[PDB]
Amino acid sequence: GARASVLSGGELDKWEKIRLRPGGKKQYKLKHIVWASRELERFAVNPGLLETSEGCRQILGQLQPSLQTGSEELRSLYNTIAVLYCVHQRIDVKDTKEALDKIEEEQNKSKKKAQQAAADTGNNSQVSQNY
Ligand SMILES: *C(=O)CCCCCCCCCCCCC
Repeated sequence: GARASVLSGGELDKWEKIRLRPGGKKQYKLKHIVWASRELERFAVNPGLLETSEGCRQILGQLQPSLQTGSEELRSLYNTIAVLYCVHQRIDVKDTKEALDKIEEEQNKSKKKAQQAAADTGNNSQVSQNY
């Protein structure tokens, strides 16, 4: 509308600090911040979510289970949005690889913690014999 893209200069310095490839030297550019935001609108997702780190958390979650269904276009997004969330959490990644994994690995740890409380609910009755 009247203004596109949030991340200001002071913040951009961090966005342009993230690499694109694992063993490459390419970095991120505004072009990507927009190329992604312009996708959310079509992905039934509000572009005002990328403004906050929390907003992205909800986005990646939706595209997560779609990483398989969606086409190559859905893959390029996850790799991008992943770099953003890290920038907002004051987290510095090494590239589009360490970034995506840094988020994918975090979901694996939460999965166990989410299905661990069930134990406290279940009946805990131990028993041991002796001579
Ligand atoms: C006019 O109303 C267009 C509104 C454009 C949406 C703002 C872009 C979202 C902020 C930047 C996205 C960050 C992705 C790395």
